Amino acid sequence: MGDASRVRVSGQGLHEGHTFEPAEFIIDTRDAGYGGLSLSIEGPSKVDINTEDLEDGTCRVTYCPTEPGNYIINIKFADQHVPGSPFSVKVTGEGRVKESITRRRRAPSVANVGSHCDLIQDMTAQVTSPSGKTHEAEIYCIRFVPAEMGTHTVSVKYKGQHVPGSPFQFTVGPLGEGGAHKVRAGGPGLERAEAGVPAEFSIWTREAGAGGLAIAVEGPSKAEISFEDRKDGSCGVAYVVQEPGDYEVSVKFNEEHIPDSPFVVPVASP
Ligand SMILES: [Br-]
Repeated sequence: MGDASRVRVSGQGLHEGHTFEPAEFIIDTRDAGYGGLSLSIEGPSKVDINTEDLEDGTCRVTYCPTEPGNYIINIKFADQHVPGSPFSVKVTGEGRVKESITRRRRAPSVANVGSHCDLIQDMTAQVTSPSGKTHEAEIYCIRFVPAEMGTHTVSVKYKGQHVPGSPFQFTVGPLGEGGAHKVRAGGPGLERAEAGVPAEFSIWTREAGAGGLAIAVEGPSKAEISFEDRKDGSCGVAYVVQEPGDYEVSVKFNEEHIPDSPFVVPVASP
């Protein structure tokens, strides 16, 4: 003597929410006759819920999600799911844990001193200063003395072809920004992971001088992470995450997202 299909549910909170912001929907039971309402909201965490019997025999439901991601709202009437139920809700916001490692090189001065080496002998090496002046460099180990501050470009060629790692950049002085677009990344840790199993990827910033590279994993639990600078100038990153869920791995170079960052990374259980 009730009819679940006559139950109507509407409102933004049926499809969309935001972290620490109330999401709301109306349950209209007026045409459903006799029967009880049961309601649950399942997702990354349990969600506080409020209801208000409105004047017009309607019931306003208000919920507050504390963690982003994919939720579902179960609405049953007389132990039967109503039309549209369960409703998929996507909740945007900051993951609850953000785990980052951020690698920086600073070199705040220029000084006409070639007492160092910051950078099979038929090799041509050229350097282009920030002001665009290109000049040939002596030669492993390139001897060029920057006179200018800013991002330099450095190309090393054998037979007139670039070697491994060339062309690259060499920034001296105060960092500010820029260069994120030319940064590269790849590895399975950038599209999926398994809880408790290391997930790797590599980064090539092509920056031989000053720069800042921030790798972050944001999502429902803690991460263990490791980072290695490699001989070739690349970066290895590995992370182990504690719980299954939807995570975000972001690579920022001098404060800007590299081209596919942040990468959505579903993490499965063991
Ligand atoms: Br990799």
